[PDB]
Amino acid sequence: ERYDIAIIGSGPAGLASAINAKTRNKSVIVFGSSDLSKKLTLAPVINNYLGFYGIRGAELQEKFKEHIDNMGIQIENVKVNNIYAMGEYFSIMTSKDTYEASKVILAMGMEHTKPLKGEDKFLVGYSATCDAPLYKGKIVTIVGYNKEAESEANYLAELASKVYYVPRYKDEYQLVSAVEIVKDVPVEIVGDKKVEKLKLKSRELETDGVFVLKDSAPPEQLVPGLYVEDGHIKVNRKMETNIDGCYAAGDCTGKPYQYMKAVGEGQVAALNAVEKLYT
Amino acid sequence: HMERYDIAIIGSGPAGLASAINAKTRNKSVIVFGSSDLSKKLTLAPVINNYLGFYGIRGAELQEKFKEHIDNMGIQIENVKVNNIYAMGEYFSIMTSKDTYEASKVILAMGMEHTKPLKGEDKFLGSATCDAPLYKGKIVTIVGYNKEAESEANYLAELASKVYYVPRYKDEYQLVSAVEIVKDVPVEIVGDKKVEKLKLKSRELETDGVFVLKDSAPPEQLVPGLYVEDGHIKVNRKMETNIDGCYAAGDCTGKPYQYMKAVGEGQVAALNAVEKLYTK
Amino acid sequence: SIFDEEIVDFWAPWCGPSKMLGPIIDELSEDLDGKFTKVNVDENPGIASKFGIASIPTVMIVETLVGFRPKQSITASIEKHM
Amino acid sequence: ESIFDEEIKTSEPVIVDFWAPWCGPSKMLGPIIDELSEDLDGKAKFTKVNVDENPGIASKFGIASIPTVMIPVETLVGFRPKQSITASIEKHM
Ligand SMILES: Cc1cc2nc3c(=O)[nH]c(=O)nc-3n(C[C@H](O)[C@H](O)[C@H](O)COP(=O)(O)OP(=O)(O)OC[C@H]3O[C@@H](n4cnc5c(N)ncnc54)[C@H](O)[C@@H]3O)c2cc1C
Ligand SMILES: Cc1cc2nc3c(=O)[nH]c(=O)nc-3n(C[C@H](O)[C@H](O)[C@H](O)COP(=O)(O)OP(=O)(O)OC[C@H]3O[C@@H](n4cnc5c(N)ncnc54)[C@H](O)[C@@H]3O)c2cc1C
Repeated sequence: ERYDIAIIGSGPAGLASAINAKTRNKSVIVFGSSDLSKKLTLAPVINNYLGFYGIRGAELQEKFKEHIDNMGIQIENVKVNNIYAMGEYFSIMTSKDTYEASKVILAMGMEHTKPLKGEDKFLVGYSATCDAPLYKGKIVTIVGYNKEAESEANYLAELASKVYYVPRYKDEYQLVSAVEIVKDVPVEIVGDKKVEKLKLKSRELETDGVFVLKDSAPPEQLVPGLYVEDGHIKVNRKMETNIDGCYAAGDCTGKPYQYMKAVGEGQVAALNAVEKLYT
Repeated sequence: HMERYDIAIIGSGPAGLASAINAKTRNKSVIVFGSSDLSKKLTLAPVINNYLGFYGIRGAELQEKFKEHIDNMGIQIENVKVNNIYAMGEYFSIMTSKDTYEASKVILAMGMEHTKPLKGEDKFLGSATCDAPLYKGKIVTIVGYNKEAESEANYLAELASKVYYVPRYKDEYQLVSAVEIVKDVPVEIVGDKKVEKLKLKSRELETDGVFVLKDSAPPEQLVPGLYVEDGHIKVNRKMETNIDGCYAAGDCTGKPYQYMKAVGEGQVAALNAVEKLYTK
Repeated sequence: SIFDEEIVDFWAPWCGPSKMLGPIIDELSEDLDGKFTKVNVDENPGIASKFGIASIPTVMIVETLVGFRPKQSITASIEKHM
Repeated sequence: ESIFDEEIKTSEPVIVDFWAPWCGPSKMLGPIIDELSEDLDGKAKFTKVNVDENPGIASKFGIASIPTVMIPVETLVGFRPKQSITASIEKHM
């Protein structure tokens, strides 16, 4: 069961894209939070959205929610881990299930930056579960942004000679004794030919491999092969990325961050996505 | 340097309005040219389901919401039609029949214009008031889309050896006896080196020059020097034209014709216009 | 006489566009000195007719540009022709 | 294994796909690599290495990730779509 269009994100762009795709009798799936967008609900008063002078964020969020519910649009309350462009279609990966769709539209908003990772990505990791056998009997460091990262760190302890776990969140850590917890702020990854050490504010760690397990993945990693410049997804006038049949709209594209641009960008993506299904 | 607005918005449709409210947001003086009714298409449309936040709302009802927004922000529409805009370099001079205005930045928001058959190939060989003296004692043909043409035809008839008037509107024509009325639809203009004849459906006219007077000018003519490709204004991601200080938004740029695209485009153009003013 | 030996902006006092062009032309000469002349069609119709000026605001180099044009376009055209 | 080494010396670029049964991306690449081999029959030749079955091959070339595409001339780490891989081949030849 493959949908015609898959929308990544439930913000203004994602919803604006959704209603236009649903208007033209194409099957649509929207991945996101039960709450449309934290920014929509949080905004105190919005004067630059045309037609809703002086509307509260939560109040505007209500108007959008009514729109999709009245149109029979349901949000799939899951987070998208990865999206693999197969050529004719896109495979979407989620921990709870796997979906595939013929077209994709990205509405991810903003994500956290990476410190000196991209210098030696080949000799760095992102999957962890994929690369654990390679580092048998070697030093491994993990930067964890969520609980799933802790579990991967416990897994690494089985294979590696030494495992460091650096938590970026303040919580009790469910970790085996073998894992060493390092409560410091990552700064830089350094190596001559390959990664050799991870430098923190007040500590230095000599390690063969560094894994950065992130809660909010960047667009480039979420969608392998996506061309990203200046920290925002590249899009042409029609909202097309470097990957054919993969669109992007909203804060992710990189223009001024506003609702009305976000909805417009989402609409243009959806209408063009529909066009490509035919011809 | 008199009454120079920070930003001048051409057109009162969704794109034009979206730009206006954003320019007003950042304490920049703004003038919006357009109709008091804002946009005929908004009032005419039966219902909108793809404008996010309004479901099954009649066009006229949506138009009311737009009027409330600008009214609340202290934005008034100058109910005039913009005839020309001349890019001088540091500013834009805005010509109307009633008055003249100057603005630092311009935003274009006009959805559609009359098409021209075989006009652009021989435009050079055939602004009647500006070029009338050149055609003294020669045949000139006029295609009129408004009353101003009748007045211009009467003027031209005094200087030229022969004046033809091709009316596109059905109304009583106030024209001198010397001008001849030709009730047919133009088809094609023909000439080798210079204009020689204007071809109509059932008639052919031998003339030295042809003048085309339109009620709704195309963007290319409205703004001398504007680059237009595929019948729509060319714009980059920031809504910048080939002119360094001229933006465009809405149906005029091209692509899908939709409210949400129009407002988004208007917002990006305005915000970019404000940013350039801020740097200075 | 000097102009003929070297061998131009054609403008008229009634045409608004031609007026705008004048000052634009003047800025161009000041802006670029090294790599302009104004012809009044009213006083020198013979000069205009001889060259076939068919629209009042016309810029003549090799190349003729009829109608108002902005500074950037005119400068680019001049540079291309060189 | 010997057959692969002989092929490496011959030629006509040769592409090595390093994958593991456990790694999800590696599985994705094999179908992409199969499609690439069918599309390209002359420019380059493709071979598939199971990292699980050929640990020696992996360590020698310093593979950094379970799913890696190798051609000495250039090294692509992680999953990539067909278009990106094809283009990288085109220039690199
Ligand atoms: C406090 C505040 C006030 C603001 N006020 C205004 C204003 O007055 N006027 C104005 O024009 N703009 C305002 N903005 C900015 C504007 O709201 C945002 O640009 C716009 O909301 C962005 O919409 P978006 O969907 O593009 O991004 P978002 O709205 O953030 O969309 C993000 C959505 O995508 C989901 N998502 C993200 N990543 C994934 C993933 N990997 N997998 C699945 N789902 C994912 C997120 O959970 C979220 O649902 C304001 C912002 C803030 C914070
Ligand atoms: C019946 C009908 C129903 C529609 N329904 C939908 C729908 O449901 N959803 C959707 O997304 N789209 C719909 N559209 C299309 C949509 O309305 C247009 O894409 C949109 O109106 C474009 O807005 P705009 O501001 O860019 O241009 P316009 O709305 O066309 O701008 C017109 C305004 O610009 C002024 N103007 C134009 N030229 C000049 C000039 N030279 N000088 C001074 N003023 C000028 C005019 O006075 C006028 O007020 C519909 C259209 C019609 C006719």
